[PDB]
Amino acid sequence: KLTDKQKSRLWELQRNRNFQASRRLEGVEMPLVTLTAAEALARLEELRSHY
Amino acid sequence: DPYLYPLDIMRNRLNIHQQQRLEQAAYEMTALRAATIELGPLVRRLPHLRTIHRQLYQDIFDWAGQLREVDIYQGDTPFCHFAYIEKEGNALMQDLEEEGYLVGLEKAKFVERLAHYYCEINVLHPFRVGSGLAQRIFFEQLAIHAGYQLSWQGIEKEAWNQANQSGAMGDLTALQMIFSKVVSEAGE
Ligand SMILES: [Cl-]
Ligand SMILES: [Cl-]
Ligand SMILES: [Cl-]
Repeated sequence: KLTDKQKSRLWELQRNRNFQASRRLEGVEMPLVTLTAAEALARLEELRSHY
Repeated sequence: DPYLYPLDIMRNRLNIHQQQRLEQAAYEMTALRAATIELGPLVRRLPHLRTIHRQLYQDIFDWAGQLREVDIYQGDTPFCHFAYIEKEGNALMQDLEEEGYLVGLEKAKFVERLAHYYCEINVLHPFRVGSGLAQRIFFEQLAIHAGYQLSWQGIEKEAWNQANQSGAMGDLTALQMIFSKVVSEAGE
């Protein structure tokens, strides 16, 4: 994954898995987020409205 | 604590007044924000680490991205004194930059340097909440720029915290052992 586009694709493929596992190191079990970045932004907007 | 309302609860942007509900909202919102974080640059100093934290916490805290302003303990062990964070953080990032962000290294050497830098940043604990999360994203991205990839899967929390503590006291053996497992070749 030497190319900028290859590195970015790797990052996108792993970032959510990583955050789940990362949070587990803090002792918290959370479900895996499978949303795309755009979907996550739209869901964040709903959650802000909800609070 | 200046981060608390003048109660049991940290001041927050969501007008939540119950600590447990704030915790849960943070777990959910940080996880959605982490789904939007891009790889970022090869050249990464303290401002890039602050940007990760800002990204994660921008919905929750006005202070997202800002350095910690109080002292924090894990048990009886203090993290870096707050007034020293900027000086120590900058110095550490400068050492990292002089090592070219760990690029061009064979696996054993990468693991060794990574454990070292991970240990140093962990003691720094630059943010009031979420330091661990921001630090790990910073290093996950760094690894990919360096031709490696990190997985935190299957690392036990107790082993993780003990490894970091031993490392901060001068024996990086346990943290390097964890990193030998966490690290694999990029795209492998
Ligand atoms: Cl509430
Ligand atoms: Cl959190
Ligand atoms: Cl930077």
